[PDB]
Amino acid sequence: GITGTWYNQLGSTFIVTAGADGALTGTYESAVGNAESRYVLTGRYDSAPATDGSGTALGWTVAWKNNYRNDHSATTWSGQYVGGAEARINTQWLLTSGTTEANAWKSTLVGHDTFTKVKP
Amino acid sequence: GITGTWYNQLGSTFIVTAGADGALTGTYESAVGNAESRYVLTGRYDSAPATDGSGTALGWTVAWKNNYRNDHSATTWSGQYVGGAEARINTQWLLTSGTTEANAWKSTLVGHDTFTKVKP
Amino acid sequence: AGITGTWYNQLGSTFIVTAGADGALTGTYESNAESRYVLTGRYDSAPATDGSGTALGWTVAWKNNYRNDHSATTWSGQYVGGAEARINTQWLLTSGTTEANAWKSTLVGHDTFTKVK
Amino acid sequence: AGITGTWYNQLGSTFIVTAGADGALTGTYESNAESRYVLTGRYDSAPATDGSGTALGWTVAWKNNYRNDHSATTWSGQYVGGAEARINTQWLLTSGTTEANAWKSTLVGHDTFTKVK
Ligand SMILES: O=C(CCCC[C@@H]1SC[C@@H]2NC(=O)N[C@@H]21)NNc1c(-c2ccc(S(=O)(=O)N3CCOCC3)cc2)cccc1-c1ccc(S(=O)(=O)N2CCOCC2)cc1
Ligand SMILES: O=C(CCCC[C@@H]1SC[C@@H]2NC(=O)N[C@@H]21)NNc1c(-c2ccc(S(=O)(=O)N3CCOCC3)cc2)cccc1-c1ccc(S(=O)(=O)N2CCOCC2)cc1
Ligand SMILES: [Ca+2]
Ligand SMILES: [Ca+2]
Repeated sequence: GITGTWYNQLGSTFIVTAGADGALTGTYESAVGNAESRYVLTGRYDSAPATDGSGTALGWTVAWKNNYRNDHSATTWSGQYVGGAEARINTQWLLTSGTTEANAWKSTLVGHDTFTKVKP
Repeated sequence: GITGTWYNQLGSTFIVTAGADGALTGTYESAVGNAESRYVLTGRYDSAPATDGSGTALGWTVAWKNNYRNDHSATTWSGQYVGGAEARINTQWLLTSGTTEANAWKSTLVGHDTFTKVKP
Repeated sequence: AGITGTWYNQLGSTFIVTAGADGALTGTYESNAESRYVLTGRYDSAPATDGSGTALGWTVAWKNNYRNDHSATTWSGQYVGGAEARINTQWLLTSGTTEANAWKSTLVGHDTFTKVK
Repeated sequence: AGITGTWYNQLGSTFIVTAGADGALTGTYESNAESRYVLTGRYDSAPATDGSGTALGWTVAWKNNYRNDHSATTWSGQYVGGAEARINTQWLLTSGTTEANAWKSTLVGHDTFTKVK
């Protein structure tokens, strides 16, 4: 149920393939751009989740460098997939920027994204 | 400077290859076990970091399933590599477990790991 | 301003707070008497006038006269005024643990509070 | 118990706190007078007696008589007693933002506090 296209509340889109081995691969597009806003993503998911109605744990990373831009940053999303008629991926994320040592204390933003199969 | 073996304060070891394209691949071993405690990891890093003395942003994911165990969970680490004589990868992480909807509010642990090239 | 009163999150919890002129937040958090806990925090009592939210934070230690969970939650966020006022937060819930278990001491999450249930 | 007093973190900040019998934390955070801010929080005033830490949290809004950063930090953690006493924390720093910038409103980090600099 994970493979395909997902949309969050900020207008971002990612397109992921969930491999039988637990790999996540695909692309993440930040809301504003087209090709210039598309970045590689890779991650992992639980390919044998519980059958007790629990979600499926997963995570992925995007480094914000592509052939157009480099924001010297990387975001990781950690969350779970919840299936059904209104499938969701509920996540929390950490965005770390490369900083000097003096600024390391303010290197990392935290937030939360909810992804759905249809645009908000 | 990222490729190789790193150790954190909990006794965990990971071994990563940083690809020229920005890929991170390797294995993460939780402290206690041998093969039963080794898990696939994948991630991304900034393959063209700033040259102003800033760290190199990166992130990776481990899903805690292998051929021996499955904890129905996944951890993402977000941080930066800092080079030099005492190289470090400074991270913050999110560990999400698959949960029922009723328990989703307590699905995600947060913490921090510092990795060095030598065992603590 | 706009913060004093009763707030409700998505989980069905009730946050009753007084925002003092001095930047203090005081009140109670109900997550029945058994479920009511003291809260105290701080807010920016002179926020920007450029349309930005009002930064704030508070803590609940999960001990009252009835129960003790040996844990505490802190919420960090901002108040956003207007017709559909909100307090948008992220929180950290730390449990007392042994040193061996300290790596898994802290949960993270997010709550949105509104003025209506 | 063991919490009242002065604490120092790895960044050179100074945390001066009184832990009240009722579970209250009050004091000041210096991150000079210009750099001193009010703090208030809560702690578990009847912690477990099994070797677990004592859960606590506090907030500083970064406004004082000299400066206002339109932001607030909450620390969530636990006190660990003994010869080498510590308060181990993780924190959230939320800045007031526009709604457009709210996705990047909140920094996360960690501080360790000790009784000696
Ligand atoms: O794409 C990014 C990073 C996006 C982080 C998104 C975070 S991950 C967690 C959260 N979830 C999301 O879906 N989005 C956010 N930055 N790009 C921006 C740039 C930019 C432009 C050029 C360059 S450069 O060519 O390398 N250049 C810079 C220095 O001068 C010369 C070299 C680098 C960066 C400029 C402005 C804004 C962005 C940006 C910021 C936020 C988002 S967004 O997706 O968060 N956003 C969508 C629109 O509504 C607001 C939120 C997207 C792009
Ligand atoms: O390996 C894991 C998950 C590790 C999460 C580590 C987190 S990531 C963030 C932080 N950084 C680290 O390096 N470590 C921690 N769990 N395994 C444990 C199990 C276990 C055993 C069997 C199975 S099963 O076969 O699937 N089985 C379960 C149900 O019954 C039938 C099926 C599943 C899980 C049991 C006990 C403990 C662990 C565990 C927990 C913590 C760590 S640790 O690395 O955090 N740790 C090292 C030792 O000192 C304490 C900390 C390692 C393993
Ligand atoms: Ca930026
Ligand atoms: Ca467990």
